[PDB]
Amino acid sequence: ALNLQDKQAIVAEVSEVAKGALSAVVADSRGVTVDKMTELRKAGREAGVYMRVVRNTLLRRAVEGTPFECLKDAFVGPTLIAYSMEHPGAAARLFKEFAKANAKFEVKAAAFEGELIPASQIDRLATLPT
Amino acid sequence: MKVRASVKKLCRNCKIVKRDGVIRVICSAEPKHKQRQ
Amino acid sequence: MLQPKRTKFRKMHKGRNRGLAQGTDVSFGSFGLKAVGRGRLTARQIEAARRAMTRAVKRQGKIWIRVFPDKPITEKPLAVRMGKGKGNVEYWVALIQPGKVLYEMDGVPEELAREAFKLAAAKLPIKTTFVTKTVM
Amino acid sequence: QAYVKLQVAAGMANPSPPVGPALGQQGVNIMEFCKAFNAKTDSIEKGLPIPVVITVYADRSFTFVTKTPPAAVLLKKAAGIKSGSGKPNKDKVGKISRAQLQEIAQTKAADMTGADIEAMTRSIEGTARSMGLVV
Amino acid sequence: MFTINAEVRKEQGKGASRRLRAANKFPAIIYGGKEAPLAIELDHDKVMNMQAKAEFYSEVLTIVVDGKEIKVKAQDVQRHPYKPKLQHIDFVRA
RNA sequence: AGCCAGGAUGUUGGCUUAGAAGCAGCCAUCAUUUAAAGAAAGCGUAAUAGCUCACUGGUCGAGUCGGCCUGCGCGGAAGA
Ligand SMILES: [Mg+2]
Ligand SMILES: [Mg+2]
Ligand SMILES: [Mg+2]
Ligand SMILES: [Mg+2]
Ligand SMILES: [Zn+2]
Repeated sequence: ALNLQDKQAIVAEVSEVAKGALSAVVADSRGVTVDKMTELRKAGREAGVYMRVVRNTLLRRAVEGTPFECLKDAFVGPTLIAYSMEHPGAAARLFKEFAKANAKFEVKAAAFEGELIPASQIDRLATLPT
Repeated sequence: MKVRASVKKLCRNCKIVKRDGVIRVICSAEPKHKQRQ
Repeated sequence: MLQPKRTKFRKMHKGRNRGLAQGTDVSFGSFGLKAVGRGRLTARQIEAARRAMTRAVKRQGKIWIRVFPDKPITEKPLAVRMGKGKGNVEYWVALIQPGKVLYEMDGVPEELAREAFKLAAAKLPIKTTFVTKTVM
Repeated sequence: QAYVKLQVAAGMANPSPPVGPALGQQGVNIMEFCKAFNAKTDSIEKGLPIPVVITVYADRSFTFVTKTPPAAVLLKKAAGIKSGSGKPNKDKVGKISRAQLQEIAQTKAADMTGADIEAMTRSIEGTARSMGLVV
Repeated sequence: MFTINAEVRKEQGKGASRRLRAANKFPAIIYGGKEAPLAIELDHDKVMNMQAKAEFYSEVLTIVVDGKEIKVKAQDVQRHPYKPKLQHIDFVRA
């Protein structure tokens, strides 16, 4: 993450939540590769061949990289509150895959409080596709 | 317990320390690595 | 090993060992190991270092030796009283003055060349250290 | 759970003698084993094995979702010998060709996780050079 | 962008230049064409971090001596035979 | 650095392997999910099964990790 690579990362955190504006939590606390496939390969099969969640989850990697869109990002910094992005979606069906993968084989990484883009909570949101 | 005047590290857990005028080499999980200068 | 195929006359004097070097810089390849101390190199030590460094290069690249021993050192035989002449040549020695290079290498990269020259440094009586290829 | 591929030949029940009791160590029994073991292979042929995911249970009724034969052995019938590749840098024996893998990759395409064909062709060209059959 | 800041030596020769070598400096010479040989000193460690590039020996150098930015190129260099140092440089007026 | 959890498999590197699924070699080292899982740097066997290292996802509130030239010091250093 140099100057010329966090420039690409701020390009990513402009153009990645400019259209699908969701950020969330997933981290290697039940991180074993085949167990990680329960989120990763299933998100890849839900998407095309381009699945990218790729994470840079830290305290001081928040207020400098985010600040074009959704400036409530000051509650993602400490305590491993992570970075999961969806390029399409608006409280879509993938928003609760982390809740499903925590109810089934994960050990409460960072409570996954949704990062509050429609001012969400730790629960499945109401505006969910049925 | 070697005695040598050319001590070295071998594995990734060799901890050169200095106790009482002696440059000791020790390791956590190896009886053969244990040394003395 | 190396040895003269021919000397003009049989036995040479000792001389002395003053002066700086002549073959100072790297002249052929890319990497060099260069002497620092003052001393004397026999016929055996340089070919022993040649094997001990060829064993690390693993027949790759190319290496050059420049020093070649030609001084007919002698010995007086044991239990002979000191008179009655000089002695017969026992081995052939080179003279190394401070700064003279011994070997040069190309091809094989530098981080391998650190320990690949350190092994042949550890069989040599005078302290040497590494030098690089200088563009003028 | 318990996913490392090791099994026996096809048409012979009581599946010890290649491996031994390393399948039926625990309480999962031969009635549950054999009545799917030679029963599945009326859709998958005889000569090449079948990877079935074994799993140690406490409920004792083990299930089955099957898959496709492996490329540690299958490289024989796309090449032309059961055992051929002897020391392949000095005295060569075997080779593999280019385009004949659109069959092998994506005739069983729901089993493998990839839809691009040419990035999956070299993935078994590497297995040919992993058994010696250099191109 | 390679520059040189230097001044001119007082007394020349061996015994003076050895103390000038000891005091973090080293001699040079600037000759060529119409201007006479200028016999100056240089800074040692402030050009050790400049001779580490080939643009020293392939690029123009501007020396600030006598209030005159002379435009030179590197000509020849001597070195201590068993030290990582610099000894004496030539500079042509070209 | 310290406090959660990796350290895949495409894959079961294999020639015919006592056995073969990485470590006992002389076979590529590409790659599909690529944050990655080295068709592997060491344990274990009949090869192993699983847990171990980076790989990279963490946490953390002011400094750094290892090269050059030198001043000094330390061991190497057993006697009638
Ligand atoms: Mg004590
Ligand atoms: Mg001489
Ligand atoms: Mg004098
Ligand atoms: Mg006494
Ligand atoms: Zn040890």
